[PDB]
This record gives sequence, structure tokens and C-alpha cells, in this order.
Amino acid sequence: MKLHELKPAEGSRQVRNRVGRGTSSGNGKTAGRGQKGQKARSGGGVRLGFEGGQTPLFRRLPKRGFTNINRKDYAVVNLDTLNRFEDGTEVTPVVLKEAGIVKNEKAGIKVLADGELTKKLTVKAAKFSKSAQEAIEAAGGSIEVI
Amino acid sequence: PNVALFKQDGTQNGEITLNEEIFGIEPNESVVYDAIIMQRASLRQGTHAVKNRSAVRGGGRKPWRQKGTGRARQGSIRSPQWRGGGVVFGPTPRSYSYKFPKKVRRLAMKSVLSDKVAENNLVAVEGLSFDAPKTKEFKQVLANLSIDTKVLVVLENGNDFAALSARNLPNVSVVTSDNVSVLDVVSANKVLATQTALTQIEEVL
Amino acid sequence: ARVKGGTVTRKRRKKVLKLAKGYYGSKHTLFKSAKEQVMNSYYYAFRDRRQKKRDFRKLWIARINAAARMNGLSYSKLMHGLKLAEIDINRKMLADLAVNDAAAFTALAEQAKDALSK
Amino acid sequence: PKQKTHRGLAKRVKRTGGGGLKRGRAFTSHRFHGKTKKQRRQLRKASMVAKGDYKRIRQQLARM
RNA sequence: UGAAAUUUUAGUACCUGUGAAGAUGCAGGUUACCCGCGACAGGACGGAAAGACCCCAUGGAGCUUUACUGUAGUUUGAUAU
RNA sequence: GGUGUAGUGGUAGGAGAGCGUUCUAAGGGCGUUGAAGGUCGAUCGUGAGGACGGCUGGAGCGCUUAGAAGUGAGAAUGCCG
RNA sequence: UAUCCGGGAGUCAGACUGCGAGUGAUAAGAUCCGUAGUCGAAAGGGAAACAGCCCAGACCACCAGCUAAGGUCCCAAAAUA
RNA sequence: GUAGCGGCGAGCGAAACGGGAAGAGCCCAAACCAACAAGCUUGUUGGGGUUGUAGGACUCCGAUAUGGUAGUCUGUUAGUAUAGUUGAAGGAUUUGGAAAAUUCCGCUAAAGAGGGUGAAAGCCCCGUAGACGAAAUGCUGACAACACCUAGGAGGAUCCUGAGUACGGCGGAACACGAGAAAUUCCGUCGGAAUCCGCGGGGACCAUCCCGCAAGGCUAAAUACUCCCUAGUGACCGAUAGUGAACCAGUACCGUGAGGGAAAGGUGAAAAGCACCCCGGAAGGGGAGUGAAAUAGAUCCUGAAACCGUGUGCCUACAACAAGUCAAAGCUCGUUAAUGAGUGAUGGCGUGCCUUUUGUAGAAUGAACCGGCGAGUUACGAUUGCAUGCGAGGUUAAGUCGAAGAGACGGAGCCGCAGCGAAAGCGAGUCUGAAUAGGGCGAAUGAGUAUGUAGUCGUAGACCCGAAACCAUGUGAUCUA
Ligand SMILES: [K+]
Ligand SMILES: [K+]
Ligand SMILES: [K+]
Ligand SMILES: [K+]
Ligand SMILES: [K+]
Ligand SMILES: [K+]
Ligand SMILES: [K+]
Ligand SMILES: [K+]
Ligand SMILES: [K+]
Ligand SMILES: [K+]
Ligand SMILES: [K+]
Ligand SMILES: [K+]
Ligand SMILES: [K+]
Ligand SMILES: [K+]
Ligand SMILES: [K+]
Ligand SMILES: [K+]
Ligand SMILES: [K+]
Ligand SMILES: [K+]
Ligand SMILES: [K+]
Ligand SMILES: [K+]
Ligand SMILES: [K+]
Ligand SMILES: [K+]
Ligand SMILES: [K+]
Ligand SMILES: [K+]
Ligand SMILES: [K+]
Ligand SMILES: [K+]
Ligand SMILES: [K+]
Ligand SMILES: [K+]
Ligand SMILES: [K+]
Ligand SMILES: [K+]
Ligand SMILES: [Mg+2]
Ligand SMILES: [Mg+2]
Ligand SMILES: [Mg+2]
Ligand SMILES: [Mg+2]
Ligand SMILES: [Mg+2]
Ligand SMILES: [Mg+2]
Ligand SMILES: [Mg+2]
Ligand SMILES: [Mg+2]
Ligand SMILES: [Mg+2]
Ligand SMILES: [Mg+2]
Ligand SMILES: [Mg+2]
Ligand SMILES: [Mg+2]
Ligand SMILES: [Mg+2]
Ligand SMILES: [Mg+2]
Ligand SMILES: [Mg+2]
Ligand SMILES: [Mg+2]
Ligand SMILES: [Mg+2]
Ligand SMILES: [Mg+2]
Ligand SMILES: [Mg+2]
Ligand SMILES: [Mg+2]
Ligand SMILES: [Mg+2]
Ligand SMILES: [Mg+2]
Ligand SMILES: [Mg+2]
Ligand SMILES: [Mg+2]
Ligand SMILES: [Mg+2]
Ligand SMILES: [Mg+2]
Ligand SMILES: [Mg+2]
Ligand SMILES: [Mg+2]
Ligand SMILES: [Mg+2]
Ligand SMILES: [Mg+2]
Ligand SMILES: [Mg+2]
Ligand SMILES: [Mg+2]
Ligand SMILES: [Mg+2]
Ligand SMILES: [Mg+2]
Ligand SMILES: [Mg+2]
Ligand SMILES: [Mg+2]
Ligand SMILES: [Mg+2]
Ligand SMILES: [Mg+2]
Ligand SMILES: [Mg+2]
Ligand SMILES: [Mg+2]
Ligand SMILES: [Mg+2]
Ligand SMILES: [Mg+2]
Ligand SMILES: [Mg+2]
Ligand SMILES: [Mg+2]
Ligand SMILES: [Mg+2]
Ligand SMILES: [Mg+2]
Ligand SMILES: [Mg+2]
Ligand SMILES: [Mg+2]
Ligand SMILES: [Mg+2]
Ligand SMILES: [Mg+2]
Repeated sequence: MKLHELKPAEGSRQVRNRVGRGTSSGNGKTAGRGQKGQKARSGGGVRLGFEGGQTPLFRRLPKRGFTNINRKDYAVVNLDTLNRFEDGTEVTPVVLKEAGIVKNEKAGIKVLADGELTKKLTVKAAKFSKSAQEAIEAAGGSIEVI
Repeated sequence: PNVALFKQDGTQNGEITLNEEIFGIEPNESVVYDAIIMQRASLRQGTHAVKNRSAVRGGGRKPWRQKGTGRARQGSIRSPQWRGGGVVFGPTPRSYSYKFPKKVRRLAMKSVLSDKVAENNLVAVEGLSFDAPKTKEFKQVLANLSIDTKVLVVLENGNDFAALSARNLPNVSVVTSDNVSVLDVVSANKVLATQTALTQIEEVL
Repeated sequence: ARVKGGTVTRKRRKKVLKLAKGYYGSKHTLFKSAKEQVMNSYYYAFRDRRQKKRDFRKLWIARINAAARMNGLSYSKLMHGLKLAEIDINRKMLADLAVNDAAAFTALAEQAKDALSK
Repeated sequence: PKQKTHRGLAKRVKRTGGGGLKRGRAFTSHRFHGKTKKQRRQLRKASMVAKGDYKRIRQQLARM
């Protein structure tokens, strides 16, 4: 390109709308705020979720549940993703991380049976769904609980 | 692609091949535009400020009582409507620099270089050597190569004499092969690069 | 990037004042009064470009009425007769004939009277 | 600064797979003698935040 | 010798009527040559003061008490010296 | 680009597209043979607005594309003169 | 045209007119609803003047024509039909 | 913005792990030994020792080295700060008062940054690139010297290892944690341990296990800030702006005092600042001069509008006027040459602008006029649209190098690709349920992500102006009691 012939991509940049700059612009005088009231004031408006004094929805509804301190979440992997490897490959958490399939393993890799497996693989993971284990074994592979 | 190689004296050697990944792609106009805008913004210093009513000197007391005087009610002699009062909003020191995805940055650089090559504004010289820095000699070199417009001279690292002899010419902008920017390439109408510099560029990208 | 007032303000206000040339005193001297008057001038001008057509049709009708009476006919009877006689000469031209070409106007009136008789 | 989460709502609702909000039911605390067994049975079941209420509160849960 | 309040621009009539319901300015009619000077104060809902009366604001302040919640002081006990 | 049909009052307000101001970059220009600015003119565009001449003035300023905003005043018993 | 999904609102003082009711005294330019219109946010013609009534919805130009409500002796266009 | 805290409201809000900047570790008390003085211990000095895979004393051995410093107004040396030296290259022609401008030829460049010079200068000047320079006084870095730290192994019989301390009750406070189930830390009051088979912590508490060793001290760097000094920068201001202050500004002025707090820049290239003459008492003018220009004459560049005045082309003394608009004779004049311009007898129509209202010509509000200034902004987040890059992937943050740039590295981390459940947990399902039933939420039925931009929102004063008031320092009994 040439510095004297620059052209942005169509629709990439827009013009800021400036309020209170004459009537014909459509945002003169009141600047789109309307006429009087609380919302027409500088810094006006009520806090989010406020309802003018009616009991807000969150106040109406009850608190529920708790968070388990020892909660364990697993990075999930499916047979479709496993199909990305070749027969006889040794699928490992390190292998998945290097492949970028599982950037964060959380508490460990758990393999699920969402897709259809088609390669014989020796999969090592923290946990396997029973269906996932059946699919891996039925495809001629094996599963080891790391 | 292939670009004619010239010797410093001006005579042409055999052509040399440039990596198609770098000098052979279809340039991306919008990406180039984004890079130019972003770099120009990053050049901004943005040291500018104004004094709001709280920063202006004095202005604590109420100028006169709320009611009775028949005058408009005022709260401080430094209110924005007052002559010498504070400034409503206005500039504040800030930075205008942002960053693009690395892939977009790389694509923009390749696009400008490929654009130069396609337009045949890329002149590759086998080498630029000067026993001592002499602007007259480098100007003669440009004449031999038949370059008379804005030219970006890209030199391999360490070619201090070449860089010195070239820098003072108004139409010449000197950069090292390691430190080249989309803005530099686009500003220059032609790009004069030595073969070592081109090799280093291809290595970098 | 400070943008001081500049000269756009003076340019705009001078345009208004030039529009107001000829007004009475302050109405041509002062911008606020001038602008107020120029706005009313616009309102009146737009209204009068419509009233102008009404006024001239009214003037033509009055003149045609006078001429028709001199020819022994009321305006209403004359126009009814002309419509019956298929004459489409409009009121502007009819008034022109009445004032200038009384002979031609009399011919038109005679045709109208003939049509009415039939 | 970082926008804050409304802690009361965080305790009371759950984000669902489809982006909606799962909520408990009101009138499930006491005074059950005043409610028919059908009412208790059908209030035992969770529900979803209505469209109007969700549009009012979504920004308070952006990063729940 | 030389101010001031006020002041949207004013070539600034009367009656009846109309109108945000009390018109110099609108309608109909009537009266009235142009410019002043000295006087009067009926009108310009005249000037002056973002009405103090009245109501409102989830306003302020001072005061009161067997309003609420506190607390300085006074007093009683335990404990240490 | 043409034809046809239909449509084009508007406050709060939503959408769209533009005018003009200062500055930055690049390109291309103009200036003691007179820039900006001021004033006058019967000029041009659908609008904001744009030129062109005369006079005044005496040194800086347009235009194209893109960019950033202390970017547009007639009212605040606004402030200053 | 309706739905649905999403971005952005403003509105929560209404007025009168006709019709159907309440309250009132079968008073109010009263009050409160239902219903339609208009004003609000609508210029133009008529009703003397006259937001809400009658006719009728201004993108512009014309010194062209035909009509609506309402009118045709003069003010004042049109029948002393 | 998670775990949490919270009239479980408004809101407040971590830490550890991970990635980086920077890195450095050391001394006593005690036991024990020697000396000394008193009055066998008990105090001064010295030695000795410094810890958790327990260390030390003490007893045996063997070593009298090896390394080091966060020391020194100790010298030597180098650099550097505080003055400076040097530093290339142009003449003509045109216009002009004047050349840097125009035109023709040149020349320099490790210097084409910048400023000045009679207008705009690479080559006229100051400079810049580059080279060089310090008597004296600082500062830094080295080198030396001095100074000061620096021992290995084996045994435990005994001895030491911080007391009104830790800890507890009560009352407060700090920990994001508001007494709460409440750890941990700290203050006041009272009570009050153990001591290596010992003691503390791992969020009440106990047990087990693990980790550590309080009640003694010191310790550079990474970090925060800039009254000042030097050199620079700016899509920062350009005289109502920018500091309140471009100028004799915290001045004038105001106040008893604390305190409040202005206005005010521009002749010309050069004063060449108008010799002399005339009117006038002067002021001020008219000539005459200086100057390119004096309508640049010091109230001095430009010189707007309000406001005031002189001259006059047209009109006006029977007229009821929101001042105009439409129609228009007459008169005057001749343009951006346009079916022109000024004025205007007379005729038609016609109650300003704004705000606020159901409704305002309104006898409701605001504006005396003119000029200037004067109101939705930025930062960080959220969300949607549009755009671009990549795409079941997308992407870096801090930080290092770099011109205050781009860029490179940096994959920690974040979003997405799996959901369901309060949770254990299961998983294209899951929850409820006795249920292979039904139903809820999901999948079948796939697009995300980084950035730009715009709309809106949240935290911030959040579009601008405006209270009566509240609180915390101060100044006031020169009036008055
Ligand atoms: K709005
Ligand atoms: K709930
Ligand atoms: K309940
Ligand atoms: K009124
Ligand atoms: K009077
Ligand atoms: K009081
Ligand atoms: K001009
Ligand atoms: K602004
Ligand atoms: K004003
Ligand atoms: K909608
Ligand atoms: K009704
Ligand atoms: K956070
Ligand atoms: K609350
Ligand atoms: K020692
Ligand atoms: K120069
Ligand atoms: K020295
Ligand atoms: K606690
Ligand atoms: K611990
Ligand atoms: K530990
Ligand atoms: K001058
Ligand atoms: K005159
Ligand atoms: K008239
Ligand atoms: K009043
Ligand atoms: K976006
Ligand atoms: K089921
Ligand atoms: K199911
Ligand atoms: K995308
Ligand atoms: K603000
Ligand atoms: K805002
Ligand atoms: K006294
Ligand atoms: Mg923008
Ligand atoms: Mg609007
Ligand atoms: Mg306005
Ligand atoms: Mg308002
Ligand atoms: Mg209201
Ligand atoms: Mg509102
Ligand atoms: Mg209530
Ligand atoms: Mg203040
Ligand atoms: Mg006043
Ligand atoms: Mg200021
Ligand atoms: Mg202005
Ligand atoms: Mg008509
Ligand atoms: Mg229960
Ligand atoms: Mg019931
Ligand atoms: Mg009436
Ligand atoms: Mg009356
Ligand atoms: Mg009138
Ligand atoms: Mg009046
Ligand atoms: Mg009064
Ligand atoms: Mg009041
Ligand atoms: Mg229409
Ligand atoms: Mg300018
Ligand atoms: Mg502004
Ligand atoms: Mg009523
Ligand atoms: Mg309204
Ligand atoms: Mg109407
Ligand atoms: Mg109205
Ligand atoms: Mg007809
Ligand atoms: Mg008639
Ligand atoms: Mg008759
Ligand atoms: Mg251990
Ligand atoms: Mg020199
Ligand atoms: Mg030259
Ligand atoms: Mg606390
Ligand atoms: Mg403890
Ligand atoms: Mg205690
Ligand atoms: Mg524990
Ligand atoms: Mg430190
Ligand atoms: Mg000035
Ligand atoms: Mg100032
Ligand atoms: Mg000042
Ligand atoms: Mg002059
Ligand atoms: Mg002057
Ligand atoms: Mg008469
Ligand atoms: Mg007369
Ligand atoms: Mg009212
Ligand atoms: Mg007033
Ligand atoms: Mg003003
Ligand atoms: Mg005192
Ligand atoms: Mg005294």
C-alpha cells in the first residue's frame, strides 16, 4: 500500500456519534436522554437489577447448594479427537498437551465415548467412561489408568 | 520469485531466488492497512493533560450566597463556565499503542515485501562495501543502480560504513535486516537490500 | 488537540445577517434578532409561495367577472358556457384577453352564450 | 476496574448448557400447610429465569 | 459635571370579543397629522427578591421526650496493685 | 444507467449518510508577482456549506487519502470583556 | 404484514370532541372509566379571532386545472340564480 | 471478581500453586573455658556457639589451611560530572526595501537535527556528524593495602538451645473473614507451660502423619516518589488557552487574621522613535522628513461585532406596524450578465426565539446588545453489531532485547471444544425417581478466538452548572458580651 492512498476495509471503522451538537443531528438538547427524570441526570440511573423497590428477583429466590472443596474436574477428550492419531500410537497426557488438544488437564484426562473410534491405540488417561473403554478395546486398543 | 542481482558498480549479475513464502504471496491490503495504523499509533507519546476544576488553583469558597443577590448561583470561581475555570474532560495522558495477532503481524510484513517485489521496486545488490564512509560514493552507487526516488536501504548487521555513507541523503532511509518494519517498507518507494540482508530477512521471517 | 473557536462562527452569523439586509434596525444589525426574523421570513416565504397562486387566480376571476358583465353575463354563467363549449383557455389567459383584447374576449363570450342556449 | 459479580445471584442461580439460567423456586421455605401437595410437588422442580428478568440481570452474571 | 435599576426586537391607541379562561401586538369595529416639554400614576399581571404562605423531596438544620440505638459522667460488684 | 409503481408532516426517540474546525502521516501543490485573516459582491450545491473576483493585510496555507479529537453555541437570573 | 431472536430507546402529568356509564345536582372547560377521532407530534381551507370541532395529511417549482368542508350583495373569490 | 465475607443487603474480596524482575545471607542469648573484682556464686571482660535430614557444649580424634565480604574519606589507575577547542561545501540572474524565494550552473555530506540572519538557506552565522580537551573539586569502577569473617570426622553419659514468655479467660483490633464452627496475628487485663521421650503449625477440636523450631538482632537488588540539576521529547497550550502568574505574581487589591487573589504579550528588518516650519498655553494636529509601508507614530502587527458619527441614492408628517413575506407603480443604479441591483407609494397574509407544558403570542421562564469561553470524555471491565487474522482451535500477560517504535522470544495463563447434579459422582448423557416410566437441563442440530471499530452498560465526579448542609485542622474578644 501507499501512505497517501490508505483505505480501511469496508465496515471496519465507524464514526463516533456525538450527542448534544444541534437539533438536526437527532441528539441535540436532551442528548437522547429524554425529558427530566432520574435517568436524565448526570450519573443518573439505578443500580443493576434494581426494581424501584419491588423485591428483586434474587431476593425472591433461595440460595442453593455448596461448593465441594475437594471438587475434581477432568479435562474431557472424545474418541473423535483420538482419531487424530495413527494406529499403535501411545496416547498420553503429555502427547495430548504437545498436540495442543488438551492445553489444561485440570485434575486429569478423562476419555469419553462421544464419537466413533477407528484406530488401534494404547490410551493412558486418568479416567475412562465405561462406554469409552469398551470402544477403545473393541477397536483393538487398550486403556491404562495413569 | 527471482530478482535481478546487481553489483555495487551497477552492472547486473545473475538473478537470485527469493522465498515464495515471503516474497511471493498475494498481499493482504486490509492487513497492511491495519499494521500501518497500529504502528503510527504506537509512535504516539500521548503526554497531554488539562486541569479540571479540582486541579485548578484555588476555587474553594462559594463566590456568593445561594439566594438574594439576584445573580446566577455559583459554586466556585473555577467552575468550567468561568473564565480561568477548570476544563471539562479534555486530554489525559494515555497510550495509543495496541498489538495485533502475531499471525497478522507476519502476514502484513510479507505482504509489503511481496508487493515491492511484484512491482519490481526491489533491487538486490550482491554487496555494499566502502573502505570509508563517503556520501558521494553511496550517491554514485544509487545513480549506478538507477534509483532516484525514496529508497529503503536494508543492510546486514555490521556494515557501518555503508550505513553511514547512506544515511545523510534526503531520499535514503537506512535499516538493518534484523530491524525492519512495515511502516519503513511502505514509506519507501523502492527497497535496496544486499544479498546477505535478504538472506537474514528470509531467516527472520 | 485543542480546537479554538476559529472563524466558522463569524462566517455562519454573517451569512444570516446578509440574509437580513434591509430589515428594520436591530433586525438587520444583530445576529440573534436577525436570525429570529430570517426564520419568520422563511416561514412566510414558504406560506406565500402557496398563497401567491391563490391570489392571482382570485385576481383573474375578478377581472373576468367584470368583462363578462360588460358582455352581458356573469362569471359563473360564462365559465359554465365555456366548459359546455369545450374551451379550455384558463383564467390567466382569459383575464389577459379581457384587459387587452376585448374583441377576442367578446368572441369567447358569444360562444359561451351560444353553448348555454343549446 | 474488573466488573464485579452479584454474589447473591451467583449463590441463587446456575448457568445451563444453553446459556440460560437455572433457578430455584419461591414459596419453598415454610408454611407448607397453606399449600396443596400439588403446589409443593411442582415447586420442588427447578425453573429458568424469564426473558425479562434475564435481560435485567445478565450483566451482573457476565463472569459467573 | 454626570450615574443607576431595567432592557427579546419594537413604527408600542380605544371598545367589544377571542385566546393558557384578565391583550398595545390576535378578530371586528372605532379613533388617531409628525416630534417633543411640564405634570399624574390606570396598565405594561410594572422593577426589586428562582414566594417566607400552601404542598412535595424517602432534603437540611435547632429543639423535645416514658421514640430507637448508643455514649460522657455517676454508681455497684469481681479482680490486680 | 433507464423505465414503471409506490412513497417522502413530525416531538421523545432509533437508524443512515454527510458538511465544517484544529492537528498527524504520505502524496501532490500554492505563497513579498502577496499566505492566513478582515471586508464587499448580483456566485455554486439538496443541507450543513464551497469557490471566484475587488479592497485590506503582510507570512505562512490549501488540496487528495487516511488518522486523532479540548471538533461546531443562541439561550444555563452562564463567566470574562 | 405477522411471529421469534438480539442491539438501542423514549414513554408511566395527557387534553378535548362524539358515543356508553359511574361520581356530581342527569352542574362544571368537573372527575373516573369504556369506545372512536383529533391535538399531543399536523402545516393548509372553513368555523370572525379560536391546540382538541368540520374538510384535509405540506418532498419541491409553476402568474395552470378540478374539487372537499364551507360558501357566491359589499368588506371578500364565486348566484342580487 | 474465583474461594470467601456480608442487615447473605449495598457491597467488600484473598491467598497458595504457575510465569517473571532481582537475588545473599549473616550475627548474638544460653550452656562451656580463661581472666578479673566482690561476697563457693555473681558481676565485667575475653574466648566458644548459633540449630530442625536437630544443633551446640562436652569427649576423642585431624586441620592449623581453604574460601569470602554487605568493610576503609588508605592509596594507584581508568573513566566520568562540572568550562571548552575544532568541525565540509555558492556564486550569479529575476522580483524585492531587503533573498534564504525564482532561474542557471555548481560544491559538501560520518554534517539534509535544529535555531538565527531584512521573506522560505545542506553550502551566510550559531550549530549538527566527527575528532579532541581538564589546573581544580566531586563521583563511579577496578587494583593494591589494611581490616574482618571462613574449618572436617566420631561419640552421646551429662549440660545448653530466648518465661511471667507461649498459651488460656475476659474486652477490643488485624487477618478479604462483620464471633461466626473459627484457626492465624496483635493490643489491654488477669491466670499461666513444657522444655528434645520437648515444642509449634497443617482454619474449631482430637488422633495419626507431615512440615517446621517462637518468645533476640542485622541484611544489598528487584519496588515507591521528584523539591531540584543536565539533555531531550510531544497527532500537548498558544495570551479568556497554557502554571494563579509568558509582563517586577502570590504582586496590586481585599480581609483584624488565617485566608482570598487579579489584570496586563506583539511598532519596525533596523529607532531610522517624526530635525525644521505652521495653529495652539499645552494637549493634539497640518505640513516637511524616516521608512517598502506612518490608516506601522509608540493607546503603535492584523483591527471583527456591538456602539457612535459624517455624506447621501430611495422613502416617509391621515397613520394602528412580532416589523416581515407575497404583489407592486415610481425613482436611482449597472452585476460573479443573471428572465440584474437598491429603495419603495400602495394591496394581501401574518401574535417573536427558547424552555416547560394537556395546552404558551403568551399577562408563565430565560436572554440588554456584541465578542470570546462554556456541557456524554478518558481509563479499566461487560455485552452486541460490523471488520480482519487464524479456525477445533484462538491467544499471549508480566518480563528480556530494541529508537519512549515496530518486531522477536516469552504458552504461565484465559476463552472455546461436554454436559448434568446441591454434592459424591456419571458422562452424550446426566438429575429426579423404586422405575428400562415420565419430566428438567443438554447432545443429535459446531464455531470459536485475538484484535480494531461502533452502540450500550458497570466502577470511577462519569454530560455541565447549583444547595441548605455534615466533618477535620486552623484564624478571630481591635466590633460586641
Ligand atoms: K437514548
Ligand atoms: K434458587
Ligand atoms: K415459603
Ligand atoms: K399564558
Ligand atoms: K402607571
Ligand atoms: K437552623
Ligand atoms: K476575498
Ligand atoms: K467537550
Ligand atoms: K448568555
Ligand atoms: K426490540
Ligand atoms: K372520551
Ligand atoms: K478479579
Ligand atoms: K440493603
Ligand atoms: K565465632
Ligand atoms: K537554516
Ligand atoms: K577527576
Ligand atoms: K478469628
Ligand atoms: K503449616
Ligand atoms: K512447617
Ligand atoms: K501596518
Ligand atoms: K444612513
Ligand atoms: K406589507
Ligand atoms: K411569575
Ligand atoms: K467487539
Ligand atoms: K429417566
Ligand atoms: K432425560
Ligand atoms: K471471526
Ligand atoms: K465527570
Ligand atoms: K457515562
Ligand atoms: K474587646
Ligand atoms: Mg474512534
Ligand atoms: Mg428526534
Ligand atoms: Mg436549543
Ligand atoms: Mg431540559
Ligand atoms: Mg415528567
Ligand atoms: Mg425518563
Ligand atoms: Mg416496601
Ligand atoms: Mg477544591
Ligand atoms: Mg437583574
Ligand atoms: Mg484553565
Ligand atoms: Mg465558541
Ligand atoms: Mg390550489
Ligand atoms: Mg426447607
Ligand atoms: Mg393457595
Ligand atoms: Mg374565553
Ligand atoms: Mg380580553
Ligand atoms: Mg401585527
Ligand atoms: Mg406584553
Ligand atoms: Mg412584579
Ligand atoms: Mg420557587
Ligand atoms: Mg406528505
Ligand atoms: Mg490556521
Ligand atoms: Mg468545545
Ligand atoms: Mg377534564
Ligand atoms: Mg409533551
Ligand atoms: Mg391545523
Ligand atoms: Mg403550539
Ligand atoms: Mg369549479
Ligand atoms: Mg365578489
Ligand atoms: Mg336574488
Ligand atoms: Mg524436617
Ligand atoms: Mg562550519
Ligand atoms: Mg540556491
Ligand atoms: Mg476484621
Ligand atoms: Mg495456636
Ligand atoms: Mg490475653
Ligand atoms: Mg486440618
Ligand atoms: Mg531495598
Ligand atoms: Mg490575541
Ligand atoms: Mg492566563
Ligand atoms: Mg488567570
Ligand atoms: Mg491599514
Ligand atoms: Mg493597529
Ligand atoms: Mg381621516
Ligand atoms: Mg401621507
Ligand atoms: Mg399548567
Ligand atoms: Mg428577563
Ligand atoms: Mg453571549
Ligand atoms: Mg485567639
Ligand atoms: Mg486582646
